[PDB]
Amino acid sequence: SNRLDGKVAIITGGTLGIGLAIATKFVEEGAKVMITGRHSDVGEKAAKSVGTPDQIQFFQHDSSDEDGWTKLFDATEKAFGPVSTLVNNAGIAVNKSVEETETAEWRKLLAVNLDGVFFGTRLGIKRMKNKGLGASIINMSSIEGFVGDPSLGAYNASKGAVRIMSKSAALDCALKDYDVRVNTVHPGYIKTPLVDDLPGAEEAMSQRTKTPMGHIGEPNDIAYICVYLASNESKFATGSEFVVDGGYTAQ
Amino acid sequence: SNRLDGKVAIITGGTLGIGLAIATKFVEEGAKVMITGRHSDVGEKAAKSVGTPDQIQFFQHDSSDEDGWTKLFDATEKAFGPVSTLVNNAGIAVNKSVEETETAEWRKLLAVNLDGVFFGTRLGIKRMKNKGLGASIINMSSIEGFVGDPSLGAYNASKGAVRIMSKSAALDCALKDYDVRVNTVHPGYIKTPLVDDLPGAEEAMSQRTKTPMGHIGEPNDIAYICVYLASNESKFATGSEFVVDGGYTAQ
Amino acid sequence: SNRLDGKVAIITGGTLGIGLAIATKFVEEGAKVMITGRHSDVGEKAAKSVGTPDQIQFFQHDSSDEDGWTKLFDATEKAFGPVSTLVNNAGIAVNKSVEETETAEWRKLLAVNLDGVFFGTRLGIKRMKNKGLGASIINMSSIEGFVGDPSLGAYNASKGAVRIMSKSAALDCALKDYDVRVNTVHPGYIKTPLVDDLPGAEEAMSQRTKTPMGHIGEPNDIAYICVYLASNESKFATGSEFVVDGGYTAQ
Amino acid sequence: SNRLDGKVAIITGGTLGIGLAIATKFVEEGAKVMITGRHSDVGEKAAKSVGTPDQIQFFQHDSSDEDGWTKLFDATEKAFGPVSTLVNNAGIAVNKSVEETETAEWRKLLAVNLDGVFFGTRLGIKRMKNKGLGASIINMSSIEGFVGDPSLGAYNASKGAVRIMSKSAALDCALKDYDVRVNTVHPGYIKTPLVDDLPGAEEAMSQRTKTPMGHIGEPNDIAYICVYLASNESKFATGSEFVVDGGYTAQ
Ligand SMILES: [Mg+2]
Ligand SMILES: [Mg+2]
Repeated sequence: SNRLDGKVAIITGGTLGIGLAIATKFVEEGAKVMITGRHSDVGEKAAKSVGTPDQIQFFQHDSSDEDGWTKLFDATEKAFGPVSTLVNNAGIAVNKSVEETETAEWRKLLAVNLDGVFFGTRLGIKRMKNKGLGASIINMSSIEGFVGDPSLGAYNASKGAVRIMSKSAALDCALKDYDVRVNTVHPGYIKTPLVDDLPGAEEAMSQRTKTPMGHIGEPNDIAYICVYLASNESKFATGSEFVVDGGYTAQ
Repeated sequence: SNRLDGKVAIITGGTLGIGLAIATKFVEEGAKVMITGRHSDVGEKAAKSVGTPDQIQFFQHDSSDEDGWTKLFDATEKAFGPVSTLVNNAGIAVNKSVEETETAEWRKLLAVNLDGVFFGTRLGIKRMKNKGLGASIINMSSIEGFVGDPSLGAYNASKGAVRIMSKSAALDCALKDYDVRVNTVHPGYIKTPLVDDLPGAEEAMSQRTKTPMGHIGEPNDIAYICVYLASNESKFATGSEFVVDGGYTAQ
Repeated sequence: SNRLDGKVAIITGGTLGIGLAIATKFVEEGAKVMITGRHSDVGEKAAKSVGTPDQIQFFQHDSSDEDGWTKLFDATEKAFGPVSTLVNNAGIAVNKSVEETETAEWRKLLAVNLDGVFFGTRLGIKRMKNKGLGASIINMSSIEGFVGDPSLGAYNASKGAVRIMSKSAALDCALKDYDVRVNTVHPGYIKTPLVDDLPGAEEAMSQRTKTPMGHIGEPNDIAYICVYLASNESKFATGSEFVVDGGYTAQ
Repeated sequence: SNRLDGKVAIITGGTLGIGLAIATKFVEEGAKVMITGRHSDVGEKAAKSVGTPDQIQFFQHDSSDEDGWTKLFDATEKAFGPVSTLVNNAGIAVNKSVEETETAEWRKLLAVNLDGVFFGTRLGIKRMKNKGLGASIINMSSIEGFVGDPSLGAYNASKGAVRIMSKSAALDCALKDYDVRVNTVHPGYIKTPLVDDLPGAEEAMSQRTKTPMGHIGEPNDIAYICVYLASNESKFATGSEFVVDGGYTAQ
C-alpha cells in the first residue's frame, strides 16, 4: 500500500477492461489518475466507480489524435499537478491475415496502436523529464509483440513496433539522465466483457496449445505488473519486456 | 551455382548498396531480377552493370506507392513470367530520438519502411501462392529490429514492425499450404558509398562496443544470406530472423 | 504490505547481497523465510539482522549438494510448515573466456549454478504441487542469460541453461495444474560489498556502453521483482523472463 | 559448388541423420571431412557412402570424452591438414519433465550435449585461431534452445547453455581477431530413421499446433544452413542463431 505515493498517471483506454483495472489499482496505491476513452457516458461512470475527482477523472480522447494529447496533458496537470506516469493502453484489433488486410484497416489500426503510443511517448518524455518525478512510461504491447498470429497481421506489426520503439526511448532517456523509464507489458489472453461477447473465444484461448495454464487471465493480472513498473520499486528497469501470458510464449 | 534456377525476383531499392549486391548474386545464381529505385538514370545503369535485359531490368518505383506495386508485379511477369521471390529492401532512416521525431518524418519513414513491406508482402502472397514456385518473401529488417538505438526512434518502430508482421505472414502462408515462405534478414553495419559519405561513421560503427569484429560488413554479406533464403535450400525456414551483424546483438 | 501473506520461502545464497535483500523484503511482506549460505557465522548473523526465528532462520547448505536439498526442505517445513516459494539465487562466477576455462572450473561452476537450480526446481515441484499454496519457483539468471560476455564463458552456459530449463518446468507445471509457477529474474550489474571489493568494477559497469543509466543497481532492485513473482499478484505469469538491468540488454 | 574450397571440417555424430547430411553436402562443396560416431561398423560404412578417404574419414569418439577430442583433432590434421571447421552435432535426448529427471540421466545428457560442445569449442578456438583459415564453429542447438518442452527438461537446459555459451565464444574470438566465428543452428523436427522408428512421432510433430508447415523437415534442410555458416559467405556472421523449424518458434 501507498506503492504509488505522489504519482500522477495518465491511462489511455482506462474506462474498460485492462485499463480500468490498472486505473483501479493505481488509485488504491495512492496515484492520482486521468483515464481516457471515446464515450463520456462510459468514462465518467468508470471514474466515479473507482473514486472521487480528487483521486481520478475522465478525459475524452482518441489516442490517434495528436492535438488532443496536448489537451490531455494540460487537463491532467490542471487537475493533479505534473504528470509522472503514462500507460499507453488504448488499442484496436483487425481480425485479418496480412493477405486479407485492407489498406484503410491497416492505416486505422496503426493510427491508434502505433501513432498513439508514439504521440504519448514523445509528449511524455518532454513533459516528465528532468523533474525528479521518478517518471515511467508503460507501453502496452502483447504476446503479439513476440510471436505471429496468422489472423492478426496489422496488430502484429503495431505490437512489434511498440516493443522496439520503446527500447529506443528507454535508451535515450537513460543516456540523457531524463529520470524517465520506458518498458513494455505483454499480456496474453485476458477475460474482459469484450471477450465474453465473442462466443467460443475464451474456450479457444484456454486450449493447452494456446495457454498452457488452460485458462485465460483477468484484468488485475496486468494491473499488478503496471503498479510495479509505475512505482520506484522498478527504478533500475528500463527498455525491458514484461510478459504475463499463462505460458503462451514459453512453448 | 544455379542455386536460384528458374527463380524470378523483385528487389526494392535494388539499384544501390545492399540491394544491388543481392541483385548481382541473384543473377549470378540464375534468377531473373527486376530491381526498383527512384531515379531512372541510376536504375538503368545499375541493371546494365549486372547483366542483359533477359537477366535483369529496372522498374522506377517508390515502395510507399500502393498502386505502383501492381504495375511493378505486372512489369516483372511481362518481362520474366510469374514472380517467385520478393526482397523488400527499400528503406530510409531519420536520425532522431523518439523525443525529437517530427510527425511528418515519422509518417514518411513508416510510409517507405512499413507500408512498403506490407504492400509488397500482401501483393506477393496473392501473386505467388499455390503455383509450386517455391516462393520466398525476404523482408529486410536490421539489428534495429532487435535492439534500440536512442537516435533511430522511428527506424526502430519500422524494423520491429517488419520483424513480427513477417512472422504473421509466414504462419498464414504455412497453415494454408500457399508454398510461400516469409523470413527477415537483420544486417548490422554494412560499408556502402552512402556510409563512405558520412565522415567518421565507419570508425564509429567499427568500435568494439558497437561491432565486436572491429570492422563493418560489405553488401555481399547480405547478398549471400538472401541467396540462401530465396533458394529451395531454405524450404523448411519460415517465420525466422537471420542476423549478419559482426556480433553487434550478441553482446 | 502483507503482499506475501502466509508464504513460506527458501532463498539459496540468502545471507549476502541480492539474496539478503530478497529475504529482507520477503519478511517485510509477511513471508516466513529460510536463507541458505556456506558459513554459519555469516548466516545466523544475517537471519538475526532481518528478524526473529518465527520470521526467518538460517540453514547451512551448498546448492550443489543434492542430499542437502532434502534436509533444507525438511528443516523449512519443520520451522514454518509447507514451503510455497523457492528462490534459486546461490551462484558463483569464473572470470575466463570459453578458450581459457579449465575443466575443473567448468564442472564446479555448473555444479552450483546449474545442478543447484535443477535440484531445487525438481524437489520444489514435488513438495509444492497440488497443495493450493500459490507456489512460485524464481530461478535467478542474469543479463548473461540473454547476451554473451567474452570473459564469462561457463557463467553464460549456466545462465542460458537456467533460462530455458525454467520454461520446461513452467510448461509441465501449467499443463498438469500443479499450482506451481516457474519464472527467471535477470539482474544486470548490482552494487554489493563483493563488487565494492574489486577496484574499478563499479566504474567499468557504469559506462554508458555497458549500463545506459550510467550507474549500477542495488540489491532491493532485485528484491522487489522477486516479491511480485512470489506473490499471487503474478498468478498468470509462468515461463517468463524478468529483466532489471538499467538498459544493458536494450542496446 | 566449391563453396567450401580448402575447408577441413570435423562433424561430431556425422555417421547418421543430420550429421551425415552435413558431411555429405560438405564433401560435395569441396571440404575435407572427419565424421565421428560411437560404432566403427556404422562410421566406416557412412564415410565410404559419401566419398573416398582423400575426401572423408571416420574417427570413433564420444563427444563427452575430453582426452578423445585431442586425438580427434590430431587424426584430422594428419589426414587433411589444419582443421578450419567444427560442427558440434553429437547429442542425446531424455524424455522426462524436470520433475521426473533422474540425476544420472541429467549428468549423462549434459556430458554429451553441453560438455561435448564446450570441449569441442574450447579446443577448436585453440587449434583454428590466427591461421587465416576462415574458421567456423557451428554449435547444433534446436528449437529447444528458444522454447520449453515440458517433457525435455535436461535437453532444454543443454540447448539453452549451447545457445548463450556460443555467443561468449563468438565475442571473445571477434574481439581478439582470432579469425574464428561461432554460430548456433536450431533445427525443428527433422525426419530421420530414428524418428521413423517411433510410431506416431512424425504425425504428432506435423500437427499445425507444433509445425505450422504441417510436415517435418529432412536432414538436407540442416545441411544447407551449415554449408552457409562453414563458408566464407558468412564471414560477417558470429554470435547468431539460425532457425530452420517450419514455423515452430514463430507462433
Ligand atoms: Mg510458441
Ligand atoms: Mg546488446
